Amino acid sequence: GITQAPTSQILAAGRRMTLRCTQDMRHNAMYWYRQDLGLGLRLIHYSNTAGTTGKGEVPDGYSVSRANTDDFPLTLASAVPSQTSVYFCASSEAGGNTGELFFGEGSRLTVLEDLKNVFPPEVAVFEPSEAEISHTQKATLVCLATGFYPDHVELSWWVNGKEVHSGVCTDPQPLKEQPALNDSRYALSSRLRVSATFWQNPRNHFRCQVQFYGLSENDEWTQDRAKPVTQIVSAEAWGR
Amino acid sequence: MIQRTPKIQVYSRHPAENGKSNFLNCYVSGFHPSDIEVDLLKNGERIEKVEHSDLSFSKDWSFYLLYYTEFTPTEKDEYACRVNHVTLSQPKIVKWDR
Amino acid sequence: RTHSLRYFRLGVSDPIHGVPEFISVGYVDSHPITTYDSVTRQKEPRAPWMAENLAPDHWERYTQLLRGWQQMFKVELKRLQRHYNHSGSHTYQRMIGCELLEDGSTTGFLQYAYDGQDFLIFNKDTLSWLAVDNVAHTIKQAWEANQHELLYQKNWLEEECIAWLKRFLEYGKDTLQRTEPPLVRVNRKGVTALFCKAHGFYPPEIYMTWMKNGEEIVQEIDYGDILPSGDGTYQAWASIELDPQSSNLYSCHVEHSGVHMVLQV
Amino acid sequence: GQNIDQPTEMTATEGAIVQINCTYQTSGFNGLFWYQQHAGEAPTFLSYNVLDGLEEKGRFSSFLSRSKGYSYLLLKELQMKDSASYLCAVMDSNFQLIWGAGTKLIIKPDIQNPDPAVYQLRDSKSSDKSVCLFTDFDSQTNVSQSKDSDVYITDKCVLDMRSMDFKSNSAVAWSNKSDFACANAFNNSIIPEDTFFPSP
Ligand SMILES: *[C@@H](C)/C=N/c1c(NC[C@H](O)[C@H](O)[C@H](O)CO)[nH]c(=O)[nH]c1=O
Repeated sequence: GITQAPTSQILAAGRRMTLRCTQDMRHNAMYWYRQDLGLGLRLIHYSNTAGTTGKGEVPDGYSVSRANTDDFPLTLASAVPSQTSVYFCASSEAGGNTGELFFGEGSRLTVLEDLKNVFPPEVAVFEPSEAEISHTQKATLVCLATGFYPDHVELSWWVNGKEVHSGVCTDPQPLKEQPALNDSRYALSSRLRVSATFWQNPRNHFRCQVQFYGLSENDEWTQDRAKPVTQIVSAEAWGR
Repeated sequence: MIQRTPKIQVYSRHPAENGKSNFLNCYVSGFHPSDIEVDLLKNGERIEKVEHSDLSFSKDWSFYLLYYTEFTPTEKDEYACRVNHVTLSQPKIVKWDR
Repeated sequence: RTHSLRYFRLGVSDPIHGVPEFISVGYVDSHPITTYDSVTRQKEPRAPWMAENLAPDHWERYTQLLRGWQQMFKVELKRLQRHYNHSGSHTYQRMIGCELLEDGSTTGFLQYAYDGQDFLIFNKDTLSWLAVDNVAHTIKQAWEANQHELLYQKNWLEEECIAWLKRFLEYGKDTLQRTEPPLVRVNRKGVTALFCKAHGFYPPEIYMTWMKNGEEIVQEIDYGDILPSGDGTYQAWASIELDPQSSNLYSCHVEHSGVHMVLQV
Repeated sequence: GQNIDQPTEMTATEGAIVQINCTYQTSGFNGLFWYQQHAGEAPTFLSYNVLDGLEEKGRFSSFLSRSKGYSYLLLKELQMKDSASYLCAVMDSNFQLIWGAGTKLIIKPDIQNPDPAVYQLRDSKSSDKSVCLFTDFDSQTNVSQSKDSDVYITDKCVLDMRSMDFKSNSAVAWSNKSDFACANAFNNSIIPEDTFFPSP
């Protein structure tokens, strides 16, 4: 259908970024929106057909091209902090009629004046309360991802080498560890609840995995701690 | 397919009083398709300073145009409108009858 | 007075050199108000009172729309010509619009033509498409399968178009809502014919006819077309042929913008 | 146009009905769209209205009144998976799609057998944190963010053990403070009177 890339990205202010967007549905109309908290989707640029493009509500800092039907790249010539947002590419068979929009997955972009305070998550798993097992015959593991910034994080649970979703509840939003600060680092919790009989099997393996989108090779790093590149941080527990 | 031959009407803006400056009109209408060639004729010869409206569209899908030039009508000056169209095998000449 | 707003599109496959493959212009009544073609690729005003009252934002947005419409119009003509199995150059046309009548009632219409003949005609009350042949029938089926587009069109024709019209009517009221009365005369032209001739009038809507003995409308009247004089006013005529062996008394009757006129000969 | 207005957030109960309102002031109207957007995901098309009245699609219906300038999205027999944002968008006279700020719909699960308790999870060898789990409480319970800046508390989260057709609320609290117990972790929230605190 329609694909957007990359989907998560940290950027030094001043860098040039191009977000890619492609659809093979042969749609004539394509759109770039940014989504920001408390506001409705705001149009950046659009294109009703190949060979033309128009300016949306917030074009400044951005440019597009549409030489062909399939592709609609959004370029930020020189990124600035205010361009941290979630960018959605969308297409429609024709512009301005009743045909709906088909949205790409969204691209999360954080533009930073200084990479000095990017941190990866610390990940830890905590094994179920024995009292819970006795009281409920269920067993809840908890995973915590803490101290990360920015909040480009995806947590997943893994039982015996395969990802699970049943019995899982991950916070929909991360929490600010220090709500006052604007460069506050973040925390995220998740839970995996199983039957006591499943937990009490010695061969059952539990792993909490957290994917972090961070710096890249070409990003300059000067801090005395480890360079916070894109990485997976995980933690595990065995049944008892 | 149906091709429709242009109606051609030649007439002055105001009632023509000989010796008094006026506008000579050639209203070309009802034709289809839209490609058409229109000339106003001065005693048999084409006039160079001729103006015309943009191609116009009628409800019945045909087209119309108005061609016009300023002129001082005299008794001996005969005026005409020459149009060509795909429906026409050779240019059709319509005289201004006062 | 009754007023109307309409937009036409013309598409040509394989046009001769120089001639655009796509043209679109709007009218209010007889006055062009907007134009666009595949050469300029810009929507532009064709009346001073449009340019003066619509910000560049209007022209920019609809230019982008028209560039899209241009492409789609080519694809649609291509599809029609394939289904008709036609070679060479053929035309595709569209007309959309609405009328606001004097009594305050409205009409709305949308239709298509291929090679200058009706092809598809919209009925916004039955929400359906009339097809004139089986090529049109195929399109009708695809179009009618998309109920939202029909609903959308009913709404645009009945509400939005009328709102646009009232708006342009205000913009151009000095032109569109003025009245210039006709100057009317009768001329005699071995057969004699009476010509009733009107000129200098605006709006172009005018009713001219011949009566005999003031009681009956004459059969066999030759009607002239209402023609632009070039100065923004119009002219027209009507004629009858006289019967020397008849004792009929004739008179020209003209109606224009609420005024009636009789010229007894 | 100029304004599209919808409530910031709505909370209803599993199995009930909710009406999400969207009012619009626009210059011209060419139809109104509803989109669903799950958190962290792409909006997906729900409905389009442009003439007056009610149009049904499964559990969802969409209503429009042009004269009043509003529409609602009606969700019947609410399920947890309806938890999402619902976005309103109107096409104006220039066919510009103008988007409302979205309504976040929160759904309270029907907890058939509440058994509120606070548990202490087992310490991790690789962490200095101790972790407390408030769980199996009824959906009317709200969890407050803590007062102590060095104690962190997560919003309640509904998990679904689909195998056993069982749903439960929980919230997590953690700290590295030496003076931090599970018995006091959620003291800033109004918790059920029968909340079970296992002795250490
Ligand atoms: C400037 C407003 C040009 N408009 C224009 C239109 N407009 C009418 C209508 O919006 C359109 O035809 C479609 O139904 C989609 O809404 N139509 C047209 O053909 N040409 C024009 O230049």
